Amino acid sequence: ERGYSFSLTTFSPSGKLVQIEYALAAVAGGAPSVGIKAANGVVLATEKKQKSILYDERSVHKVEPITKHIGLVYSGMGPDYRVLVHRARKLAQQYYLVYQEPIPTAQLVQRVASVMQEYTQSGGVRPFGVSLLICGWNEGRPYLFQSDPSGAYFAWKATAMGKNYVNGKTFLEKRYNEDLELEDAIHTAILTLKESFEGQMTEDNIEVGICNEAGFRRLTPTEVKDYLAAIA
Amino acid sequence: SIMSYNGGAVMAMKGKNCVAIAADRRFGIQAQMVTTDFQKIFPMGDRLYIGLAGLATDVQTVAQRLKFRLNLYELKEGRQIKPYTLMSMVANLLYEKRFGPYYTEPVIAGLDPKTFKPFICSLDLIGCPMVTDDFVVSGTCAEQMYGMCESLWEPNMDPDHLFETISQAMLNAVDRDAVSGMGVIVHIIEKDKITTRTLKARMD
Amino acid sequence: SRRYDSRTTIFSPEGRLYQVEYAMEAIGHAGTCLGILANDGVLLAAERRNIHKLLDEVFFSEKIYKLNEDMACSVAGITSDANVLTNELRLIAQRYLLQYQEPIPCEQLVTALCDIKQAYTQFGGKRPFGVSLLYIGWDKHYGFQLYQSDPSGNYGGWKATCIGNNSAAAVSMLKQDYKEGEMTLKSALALAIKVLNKTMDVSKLSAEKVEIATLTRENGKTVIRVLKQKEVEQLIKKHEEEEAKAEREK
Amino acid sequence: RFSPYVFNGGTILAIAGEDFAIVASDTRLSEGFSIHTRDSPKCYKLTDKTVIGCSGFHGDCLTLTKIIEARLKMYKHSNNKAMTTGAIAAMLSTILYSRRFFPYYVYNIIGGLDEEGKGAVYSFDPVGSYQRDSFKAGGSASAMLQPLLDNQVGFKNMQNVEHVPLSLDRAMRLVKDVFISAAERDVYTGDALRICIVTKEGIREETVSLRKD
Amino acid sequence: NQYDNDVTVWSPQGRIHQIEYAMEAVKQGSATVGLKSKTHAVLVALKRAQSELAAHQKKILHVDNHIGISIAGLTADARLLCNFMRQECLDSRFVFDRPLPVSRLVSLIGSKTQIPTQRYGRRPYGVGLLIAGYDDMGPHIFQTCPSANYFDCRAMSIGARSQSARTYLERHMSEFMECNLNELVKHGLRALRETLPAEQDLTTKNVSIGIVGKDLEFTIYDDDDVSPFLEGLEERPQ
Amino acid sequence: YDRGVNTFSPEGRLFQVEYAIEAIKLGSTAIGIQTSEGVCLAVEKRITSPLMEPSSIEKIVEIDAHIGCAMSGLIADAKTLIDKARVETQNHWFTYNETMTVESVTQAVSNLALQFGEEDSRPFGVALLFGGVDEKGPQLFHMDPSGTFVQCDARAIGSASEGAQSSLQEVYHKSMTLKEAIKSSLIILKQVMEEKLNATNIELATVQPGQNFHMFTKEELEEVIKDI
Amino acid sequence: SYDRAITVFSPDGHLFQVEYAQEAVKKGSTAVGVRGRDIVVLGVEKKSVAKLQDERTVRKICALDDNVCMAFAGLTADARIVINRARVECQSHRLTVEDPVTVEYITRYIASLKQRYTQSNGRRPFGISALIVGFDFDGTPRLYQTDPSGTYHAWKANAIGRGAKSVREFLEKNYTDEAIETDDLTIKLVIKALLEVVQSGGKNIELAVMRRDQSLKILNPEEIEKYVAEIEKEKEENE
Amino acid sequence: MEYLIGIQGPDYVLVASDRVAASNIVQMKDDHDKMFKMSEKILLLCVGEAGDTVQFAEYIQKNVQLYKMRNGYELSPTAAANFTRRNLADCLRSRTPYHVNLLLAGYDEHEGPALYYMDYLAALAKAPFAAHGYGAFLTLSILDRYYTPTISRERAVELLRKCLEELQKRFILNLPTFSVRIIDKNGIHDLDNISFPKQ
Amino acid sequence: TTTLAFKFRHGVIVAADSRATAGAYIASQTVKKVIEINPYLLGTMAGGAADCSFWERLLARQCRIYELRNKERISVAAASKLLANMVYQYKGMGLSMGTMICGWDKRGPGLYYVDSEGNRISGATFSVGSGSVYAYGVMDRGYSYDLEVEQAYDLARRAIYQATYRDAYSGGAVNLYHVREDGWIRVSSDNVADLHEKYSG
Repeated sequence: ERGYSFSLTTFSPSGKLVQIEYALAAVAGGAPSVGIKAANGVVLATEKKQKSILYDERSVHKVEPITKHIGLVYSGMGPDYRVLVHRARKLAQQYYLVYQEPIPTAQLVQRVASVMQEYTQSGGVRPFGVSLLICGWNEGRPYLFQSDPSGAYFAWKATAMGKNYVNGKTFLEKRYNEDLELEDAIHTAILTLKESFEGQMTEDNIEVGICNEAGFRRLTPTEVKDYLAAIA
Repeated sequence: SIMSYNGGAVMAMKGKNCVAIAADRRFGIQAQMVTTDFQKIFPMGDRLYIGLAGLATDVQTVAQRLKFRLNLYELKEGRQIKPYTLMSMVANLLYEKRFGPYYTEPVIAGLDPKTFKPFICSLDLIGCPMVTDDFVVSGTCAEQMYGMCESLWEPNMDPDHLFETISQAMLNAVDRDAVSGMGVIVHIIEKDKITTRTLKARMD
Repeated sequence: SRRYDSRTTIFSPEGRLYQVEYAMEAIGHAGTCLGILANDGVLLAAERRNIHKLLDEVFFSEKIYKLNEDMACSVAGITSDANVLTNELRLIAQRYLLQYQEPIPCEQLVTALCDIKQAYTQFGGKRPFGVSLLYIGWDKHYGFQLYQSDPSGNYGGWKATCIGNNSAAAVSMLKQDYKEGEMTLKSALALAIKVLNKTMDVSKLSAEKVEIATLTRENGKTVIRVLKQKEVEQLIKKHEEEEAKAEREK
Repeated sequence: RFSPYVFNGGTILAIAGEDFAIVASDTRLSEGFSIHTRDSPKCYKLTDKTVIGCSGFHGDCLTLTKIIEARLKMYKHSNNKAMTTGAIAAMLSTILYSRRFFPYYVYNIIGGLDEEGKGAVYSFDPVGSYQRDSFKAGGSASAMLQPLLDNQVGFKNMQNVEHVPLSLDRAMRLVKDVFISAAERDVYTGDALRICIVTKEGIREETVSLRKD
Repeated sequence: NQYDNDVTVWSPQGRIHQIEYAMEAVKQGSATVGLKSKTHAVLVALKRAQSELAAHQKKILHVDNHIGISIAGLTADARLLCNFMRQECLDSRFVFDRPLPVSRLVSLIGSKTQIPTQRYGRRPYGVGLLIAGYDDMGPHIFQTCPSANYFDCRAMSIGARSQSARTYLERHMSEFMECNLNELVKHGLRALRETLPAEQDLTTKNVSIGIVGKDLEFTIYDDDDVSPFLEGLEERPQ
Repeated sequence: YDRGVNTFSPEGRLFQVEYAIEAIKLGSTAIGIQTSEGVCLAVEKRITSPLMEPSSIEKIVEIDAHIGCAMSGLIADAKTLIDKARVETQNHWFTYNETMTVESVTQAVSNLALQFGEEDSRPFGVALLFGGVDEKGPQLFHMDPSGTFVQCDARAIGSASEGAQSSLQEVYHKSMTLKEAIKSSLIILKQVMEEKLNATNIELATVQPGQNFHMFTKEELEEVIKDI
Repeated sequence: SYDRAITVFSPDGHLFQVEYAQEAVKKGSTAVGVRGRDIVVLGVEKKSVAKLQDERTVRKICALDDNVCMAFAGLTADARIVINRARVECQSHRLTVEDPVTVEYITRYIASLKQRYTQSNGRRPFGISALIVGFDFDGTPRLYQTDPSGTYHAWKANAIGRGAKSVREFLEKNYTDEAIETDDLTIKLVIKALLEVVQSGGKNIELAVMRRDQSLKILNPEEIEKYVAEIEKEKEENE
Repeated sequence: MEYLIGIQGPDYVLVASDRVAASNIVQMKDDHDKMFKMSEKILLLCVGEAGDTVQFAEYIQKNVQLYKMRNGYELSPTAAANFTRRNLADCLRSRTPYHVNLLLAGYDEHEGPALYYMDYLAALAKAPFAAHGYGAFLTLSILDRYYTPTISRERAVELLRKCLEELQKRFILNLPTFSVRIIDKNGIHDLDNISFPKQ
Repeated sequence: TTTLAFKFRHGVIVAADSRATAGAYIASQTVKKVIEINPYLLGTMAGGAADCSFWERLLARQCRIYELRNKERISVAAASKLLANMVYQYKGMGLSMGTMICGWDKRGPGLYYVDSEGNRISGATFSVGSGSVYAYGVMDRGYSYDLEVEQAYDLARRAIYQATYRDAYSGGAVNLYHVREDGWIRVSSDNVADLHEKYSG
């Protein structure tokens, strides 16, 4: 390069940031997903459709572990997701090299969003087009956080991103409640995934990862086919 | 040696449900004392202290660098610091100066921030941690301090006899040392209160 | 190469700035905060912009960012633009303590941030901060202090303040109902409940929509107090009782 | 280990005349106890009115000569004129100081005419100090040549001795006699005596042989 | 016209117009003529005056003892390439203890002027260098361009109305090998006098001549020792 | 309305340095004359207000003990060039024990007259006159923002630079004397300025081989006005 | 790294940005200052307090050293960088050559700093114009001024801010040396001159003097009422 | 090599010095001043390496004068002493090691008087009396002998007479004239030059 | 090598020898050790000849630029401060420099003393060199502040003579300068062999 370093994102005359608003439009056209925190662990569920019968399903993964107790999914564009995964993989290690202790789930979201917010203000790059959902049962109580391309972050009992995310928002408000179990949370997570999916729902149409206090765990397609009995 | 420039002694001892830590008071340059109020024990939160011995430059330097990183940790998180977390923090700070090392040997004592569970450890000048269950010592007069605690420490001790054991351990070992002395301060902390006493030692 | 530059550094043809005025109008929307001192103690009023019933609220801390053992701040603007500033200003106050072993006075900490916020407006074409925020703190020289901050790097000392565009009418109330050193810490609190009653258009002033954090001086501790949700409600019922009492004259 | 210095020898003589300048040197280049060559003059015509001599470590003598020859050309393309005698001596002092903590091992004598047609001799040291003198002798045999010219040219320590100015022809036989006596006692003083004479009309060279031992 | 702004942007016809504009800057300078015999190389320049009281702007400048150049166009690009030119001559004089041959020095110039004709934000060097000198195999006359296409010529002329200067050369190029210096020089300044209006030629204030030869260092004459060369001339016919 | 700073004209000249010559036109006028006896020099101060202190506005600024200067154009852009030209004469004396000549001063000045750019700014906006006495007698030179350096016998620049140069060619010859050239210059000055000539509007600077410095305290100035 | 020029030439031969930022100086509050032979004086106008708020933080008159006093116009934030820069330079001058800083030296530092801050690339100019008043060694009182172009410039009386030329026209017919005779008359001279400024009801006038042997002493808001009383008494003798 | 003393009182700080600027074997300057007025209530002597004593006093002088000039008020003597310990300890592990030995002597408006101590290894020590040089080996017994924490300043000058008469009894040095300051609530006061006549 | 300098009612007197040696060998007898900086400042030479010749020449460069920028001659305490900061950057690398700075100032006479060890002291009398200790004793016996011009010449002239008579490395000729208010002035330059016949009788 040369040293141009000028930010391509400036304020509107109305007083808004236009490119961040356009990046959220790419998030809303992403694949639908949902995440539910119910009183002993967190359940994450995504909606993985192969566009043809020729694709392999055991190659590309959506529910992705970060530590042995921290998982992470997304709703947005594919290639930009794999950047900040590898960033967050390394960033969890410098906590562990210094403190010799597994990093809390609130501590990544401080640091991952700080990577992501500074990346918008920096020069000559677009923002990301990926929102995240981060889970983990650190110190008994589990956690469920949601970041966005605007750099912000929140803390949800249960939420949904992707397509028809406002329809599943009204669905989770009525169906879910204060407390549940882990097994009840998976039942309603498929019920809001069946709200917007296609016709057939098999072990390859969806992919589910969970947290316990025993640790983060990703479900194999056997038990997902086994939990597919009494569907939605 | 460089460690024997100013001298000093730091002792910690684990009791039943409480922990005690003590140090001397003399500040001197190789034969010549200057004062009797040189602080070597510094509070790091409640129910958790730290003691430093060795070169008096690195005593005052590391205790401020550690306080620098500690306040940033307790503001990014909402909680206080765990004693294992501090031991990993100090071992990081000494290992950064791997080849230009600080000439000090820290001693950490404190309780659980959740329970009454005590904790003691000591580190090298380059940062090797070492946890025990009875006592840790540091300073120039190390061998005299091992002769006390191997012959006086008992496993389950009330806070009264723990005070009487660590007092007789310091007053007999430091008076055998030449470059250390001029008074001993003793911290004995527990779940509900913190007790600080100063002993009557030989001022020669 | 050259046609893609935005030119956020040139003055206006009127002879003024052009980009900072666009930034300062974002502060008036999306947030409303204030703070009031007149005696020993100082308060901060917050407002929940997003009050949806599926949030966790497990941070147990909010817009009040305790940046020191004697100071905190209340921010309004772009949300994660503050997280750059709060982590930076926290370390300026801490590197001062490493240098002197004495707590940072509240005046020159604000000057340290306002030199950073100006530096993006001076040179570069970097996008400036869309962030205004407040200050509370105790020192050895003047005691309790308030400070307003600007995106331009301008500041000032205050005793009753404002951030939100809805709180522009609160300035008209704060000129009407302010005193000169009579801050019993119920009169200052009932005033703050009285301001956010009229200004915030949410009716009846639900206790979950607002937040109050105070700083009182202890013997040597400077207790920073984030008061819980129960005593908010009895303060609302106290203010509703005074409204029904004052309407008896009509 | 690798020691970067070695002594080579040579002896340089300069005499500031009234309207002339005589620079003389031997041609032996030795090292240790051996002879590399018998033809190695130390005279260097810088301009038409300036001749420099360089003794000491010969590797620095070849380097320092080529630095000055570049800066003469850099002066002329920048100032449309040539340097004077004193300007070269002022320039050389900054060059010798520029390697203060890794010095040259070179004794320098600059002779030549001034801007009024008078003999000027500038002596030097390996670090950079200089002054203007009437006659200097540098090199290995420098101690055997200074006190004799104090008697002859300087007219010191003599009672009722008049002060006649040194002519050109009297100065020629003074140079030819002192290198004969220097070759008897010094082992570094060689065979051919290159003598350069700078007048207001050009530079004349002359070679006189000595004993070959 | 929108693709005629930067050096980087190619044309849809395939001609970078920034170089074509820099060729026009060479045509604004005053004319000069260089040529060579078998044993000598003589370049003759023409000066201009800004006013009557102002002195004439010099054209020929000494570089090395055999290389000397002429100039046309800008004056910043003149001295910037001149400082690079004097630098490279004394480097090989310092390293190899020999003078540079003229041919490979000019190849360093085409490499030097190449980079600002390709990268962004860099103008080409508007300059008109005529180069004369000796290598070990005789005289050479070179010319350059802002497009950096150096030409091994035998007689050229660049600057304002050199169109007429070239026409005189080919009808006397056969004579330019056997004749010696006294008529070789005044062959050259017969070519300058058609680059002029018909009422002034060479009146000892506007002409300079540089000669490099076998037993001759590169010597520049100006307005006082040019007067022996300016005698023995016929006037312009009509 | 935003083109390159480093772009040739379609006609072929330049873009911005052509505008730099236009920026000289809005500056005050100045006259310097080289005589065989010395170099005299003149300028107009262009006083705006009587509240303004007059001696805080200078145009003649010394460079060395035997070299003067004269500026017209942007003021603080010239102050960069003055400070460099003072230093580079001191580098010359403290490496050679001789004074840098009047021509060779301006060679070092005009090197960074055109060195503006991005790597390694805008061109300068001031034109200078350099007088001085050296081994070739008294000299007088003239430069410009385009780096074009030339020697002039008597150059006049500024706002009234055109009518000055026309009237100066009438009254100049080679065999002038010093005081004859001094009073001839101010006759041109009072024709080209608009205010009355007094002790405050103008100032002189005269360097000589004998009187080696330029030395023009006030009320010598009133001595010349009463003699004209 | 920002390789982009901001300030270039115009076709008529001028700069945009320098004569484009001087209007920001014209939209600032006024502050005048004269010099006597023993006591200098300078007074800002247009305090415009909110009548319930603090005032020790909105100070527009500060000092670089114990000799040199400041007064400026334009916008607030750009002065803070220039002032806190110049406090370092005048103190580092004493780390060098042991004299106190002459008032002409510090004005050349500010003007050269502000000039290269327009010459460089990607940098807005400043929008302030300062008044620099000091009475150095030998005790000669003098004042200077700056400009966003960066031209240090010595006056005997100055007026800046919104309404500069009107106050300068008031001093234009006020060249009397008798007003520079008495010190309190010179203070009443500035108070009469600041009365020609906007409303000036004795409350928006913050003046400060320096008796050349002492740090800056601000007059209390009782002598301001006292000097406006005698100015009203001196104006009553017009009949 | 040269001698300083640090008598601390209840509301006053009594410091003294010497005036000898040494050389090889000779005494070049006999009215030298080791003192450096940092502010109106803080003094600073210096003892150490002959090039290092001047510049570090000059470096600490200006950085404290920045604090008063920017913030409008004076440092405390505690914050002033801990700024000096930072600068020596930072550049200690460097290619340019620093070698000076001096405390501070300051009066606070809130904390009253204070006295510190410093080594060239940059260690702080709050002390009720201190000394440097070789004369500390012959005077820290007397000043420990005749000390009272509630001593008066008239006794303290008389105690300084007792401390100084033992100097010119058992030394191999000359040290004729000694300069004395005193710091109180009113700031810096200069007492008379304590000397010893030769004839 | 022996220099001395002292100030009194009528300015400053500076005197020095002229012999520079090399081990046991004498290089020259006519070395001008008092380096003339300005028409209003004077510097000396001590120890390293090329070290004192370079940096005082470099010190004159800064003083000339200071005069062109400030329209005022530099003060004597200013020039001693600039020289102390330049030599301190090469501390421990082995520079030999113990010179003195003399000149008239607006505060009167000026006399300072700069070492290569960072020493910078003022004073009234100084003596620098290998034979400096032989000059302190004869000068302090004859020094007074209220001396005459002809008296102060003969005090400094014999004081150099007594130093070169005792010391082996000092000798040659005695240079003598007088710093006045308008500027310095050369007094005389006397040979030691001629002074020996004067002070014999």
